[PDB]
Amino acid sequence: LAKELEDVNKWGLHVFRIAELSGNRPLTVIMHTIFQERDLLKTFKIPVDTLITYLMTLEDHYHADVAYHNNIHAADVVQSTHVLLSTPALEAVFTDLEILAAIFASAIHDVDHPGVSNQFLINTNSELALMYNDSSVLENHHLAVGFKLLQEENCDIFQNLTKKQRQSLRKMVIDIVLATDMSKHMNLLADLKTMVETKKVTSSGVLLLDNYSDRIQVLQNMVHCADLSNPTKPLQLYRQWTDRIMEEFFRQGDRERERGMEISPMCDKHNASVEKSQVGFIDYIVHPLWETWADLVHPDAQDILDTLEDNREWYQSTIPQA
Amino acid sequence: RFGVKTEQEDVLAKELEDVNKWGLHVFRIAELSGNRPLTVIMHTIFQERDLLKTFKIPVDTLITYLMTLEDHYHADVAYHNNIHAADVVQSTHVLLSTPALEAVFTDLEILAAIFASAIHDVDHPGVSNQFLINTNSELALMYNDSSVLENHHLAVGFKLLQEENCDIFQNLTKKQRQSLRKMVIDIVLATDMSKHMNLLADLKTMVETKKVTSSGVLLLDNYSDRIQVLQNMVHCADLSNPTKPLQLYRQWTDRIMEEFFRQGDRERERGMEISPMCDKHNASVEKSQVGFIDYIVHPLWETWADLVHPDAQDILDTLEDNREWYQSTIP
Ligand SMILES: COc1ccc(-c2ccn(CCC(=O)N3CCOCC3)n2)cc1OC1CCCC1
Ligand SMILES: COc1ccc(-c2ccn(CCC(=O)N3CCOCC3)n2)cc1OC1CCCC1
Ligand SMILES: [Mg+2]
Ligand SMILES: [Mg+2]
Ligand SMILES: [Mg+2]
Ligand SMILES: [Mg+2]
Ligand SMILES: [Mg+2]
Ligand SMILES: [Zn+2]
Ligand SMILES: [Zn+2]
Repeated sequence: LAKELEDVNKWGLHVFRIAELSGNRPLTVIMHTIFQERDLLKTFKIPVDTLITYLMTLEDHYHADVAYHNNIHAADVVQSTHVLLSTPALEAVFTDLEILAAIFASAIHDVDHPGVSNQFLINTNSELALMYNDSSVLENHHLAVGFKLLQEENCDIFQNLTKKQRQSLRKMVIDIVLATDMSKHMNLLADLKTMVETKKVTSSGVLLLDNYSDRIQVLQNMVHCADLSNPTKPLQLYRQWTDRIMEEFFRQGDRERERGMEISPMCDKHNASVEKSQVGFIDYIVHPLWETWADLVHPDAQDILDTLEDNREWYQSTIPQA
Repeated sequence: RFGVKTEQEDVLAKELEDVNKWGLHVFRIAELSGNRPLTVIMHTIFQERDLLKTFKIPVDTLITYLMTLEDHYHADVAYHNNIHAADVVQSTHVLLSTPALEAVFTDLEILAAIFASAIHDVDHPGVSNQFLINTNSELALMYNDSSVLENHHLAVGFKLLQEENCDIFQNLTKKQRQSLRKMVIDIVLATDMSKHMNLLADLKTMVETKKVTSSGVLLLDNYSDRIQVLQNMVHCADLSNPTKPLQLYRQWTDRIMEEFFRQGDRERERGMEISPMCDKHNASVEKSQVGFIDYIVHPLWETWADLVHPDAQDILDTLEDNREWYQSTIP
């Protein structure tokens, strides 16, 4: 396990092995490792036992019976964000508090996920959709639950931050997790594209982000990229993620069919095209986003983009075409 | 007769004759109805607009829902109570009938605006969003510091539909329920003052490019146009106190100050900074009302008056007279 954690600063860490080796505690192990690596416990005077207590409770609140949106996905997004934070184009740009916010946001961003979509929750008149007025239903809930867990016994990892730091961190984390709602994707992308075209860099080629709006925008898209990073990973990892999302989707589709509902796109196990669906996912969502991130940090993300394009060509390879 | 049983009734009927008028004496209605102004006024309006027949709402279902809704406005909150809800409902009802908007809205849009008005402050605790945020309340935790109370009012207002014999929308189609739900959410979220400046700016833009028939009736083109007018309409109703007959306005001022001072007392007790205009020891009630009109209420109503010109001219005139009252009573 210690050997596998040597790759914690590398894209494509084998998170599934981490999960197996840690007794299904990938989120706790990876968060702890990253907090030590970034010296965050010292910087913010976080008691190690408080950190571990919070992380284990947090991890407990990801559902074991949800195939994709579980603690392994959370650990993956945390670790991917951790790698992106260290991209050369962003060297010394973000404060320790901003870094803490991005990583914490990643860790909680899907907590207590039920394995069905916002639209399903809206369409089925769920209590969650009633609570949140059909608006970013799950993302609001992830935030509420993630913060609420800080209240459990010896779980307040932010106990030694100043009031101002707490308030700032809370705002940033909320802004980041709400940006993981796919209903915001096109607007986020449109604005990121415009940021890229007017971007400013130092002599060494480091990005200049002069206000909160530009800074939080980059953190939002960073964690969104991490959330949408599966197709950019080594193929053996990507195939496992594809298996899991389809299992989750098909279970939702089964519930829709039981309820006499129209079956959502890609949720029908009898009429599904896995390869077609991943190529569409890459072409219409993942590549447009990642090519824009790559533009922002050029050339830092070229290897990531190369893998994505290779994986796209792979998934397309068994689909007959004119 | 009037859906609550009162003593008297004939006197209540005389007051309800003004349900179509600005400056209905809603405090009188509240007293005459045994503190059921929201139930009585909503009942009257639904009957007047024939909404029970249109949407096949059983009258007993309507009264049951209204009574339940009214019960969830706090009796010990001086301003944000069932009288305020009744007032905003009745004010929206008048604004909907303004000549410039004749035949513009569907019955479902009318139902949405009235329903939104009725629930728009339900279960209000008598403290602000910012107070709830500053004190780390469960509500602010639930709603991530964003439109905290307004999200709550919606959730409660909708949830009460699920109580026994309370679903006034049971005979709407699936599509109608979905449309009404979206409109009601859009309207109540627009009552968040954090959205006021943007909302007014966009209303100004709409006024600059407004289209009218030769009889000065507004032409709205799409959902965006219609919901924008409905959002500003209910926001105007929410902010209509200073445009009312002075005796009504004077009572609303007394009540909001009572509520604000109570929040300031909670702040002082916890050693927090006391919020603007919430410090009973250092208040200028009259000066604050003039400020309120100059910076919030007049800019809004002047723009609404433009939109429906000349429908709201008298409302505007009353506002200016009332500003002068509070000006004239600054110590
Ligand atoms: C490996 O496969 C995927 C991995 C991740 C996603 C995916 C889509 C959107 N996100 C972002 C988070 C989100 O908001 N979601 C989660 C999915 O459901 C909708 C709300 N993530 C999709 C994947 O593929 C789907 C299965 C058929 C092709 C599409
Ligand atoms: C008659 O007096 C008032 C009547 C209504 C308001 C008022 C302000 C904003 N709204 C819109 C609803 C809202 O969002 N609120 C409610 C008040 O607290 C802020 C969140 N309503 C203010 C009044 O005066 C205050 C006392 C000092 C001057 C201001
Ligand atoms: Mg999510
Ligand atoms: Mg492309
Ligand atoms: Mg190289
Ligand atoms: Mg309100
Ligand atoms: Mg138009
Ligand atoms: Zn996710
Ligand atoms: Zn109100």
